Amino acid sequence: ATLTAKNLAKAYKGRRVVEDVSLTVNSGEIVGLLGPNGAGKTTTFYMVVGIVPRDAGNIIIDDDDISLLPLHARARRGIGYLPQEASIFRRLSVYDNLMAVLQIRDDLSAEQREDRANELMEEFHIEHLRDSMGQSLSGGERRRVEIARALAANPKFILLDEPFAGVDPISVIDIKRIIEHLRDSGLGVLITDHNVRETLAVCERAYIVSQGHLIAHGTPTEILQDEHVKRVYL
Ligand SMILES: Nc1ncnc2c1ncn2[C@@H]1O[C@H](COP(=O)(O)OP(=O)(O)O)[C@@H](O)[C@H]1O
Ligand SMILES: [Mg+2]
Repeated sequence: ATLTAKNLAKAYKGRRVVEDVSLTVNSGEIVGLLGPNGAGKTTTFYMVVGIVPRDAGNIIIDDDDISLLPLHARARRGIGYLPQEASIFRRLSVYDNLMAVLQIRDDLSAEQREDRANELMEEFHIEHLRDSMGQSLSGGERRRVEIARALAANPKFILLDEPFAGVDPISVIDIKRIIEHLRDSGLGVLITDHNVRETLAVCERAYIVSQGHLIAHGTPTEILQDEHVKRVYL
């Protein structure tokens, strides 16, 4: 499957924070959208997911333009999303967090939803935290639960908005491996970060954004040697 954004634009009070942004992510690859804080990464994700109105542009899955589809319909079509900010239910256990999201799985019986929660806990290395309250978890643990929550909806594409934010250096290793596993499983992964080198290493290719504009695309080695990229990190 293919998810494409074309000519996305968004302004706040006239300030153009995303301008003429186009990108593609296909099943089975990890694609980066990388650039400094404020570059427009989250805003771009918002327009793809359906969280904020776009000022311009199109969202396309395969042959179908889904620009007019509400958030819930785009999700059904395969768009999954991990917010940058905390999204876990802090008062609820890991298990209850997962079961809450799994209630949207009308294709599964109640027992099958329970089965899926157990599978997800094992896959994300959080099954030992089944009954732990979200509030009690470390940043890294919470992030694993949040990614599991995103996956519970069975998406084709997963937009990870800074999955390493608030995660200790140690926990980052496992999350990277989980993300690599997602790609291996056939998910299309679009991942944001301000730490270019760290996240680039796990990308097959990446777009670099600066002040609302795409300035470069390529493999990690191409990006690290691109003068247009160097030019904004002087
Ligand atoms: N609701 C809003 N009103 C005004 N400005 C906003 C709003 N949301 C985001 N912005 C601005 O848009 C710019 C891009 O934000 P964002 O897309 O979150 O950047 P990034 O995720 O790349 O750090 C930021 O400078 C931010 O101040
Ligand atoms: Mg952001």
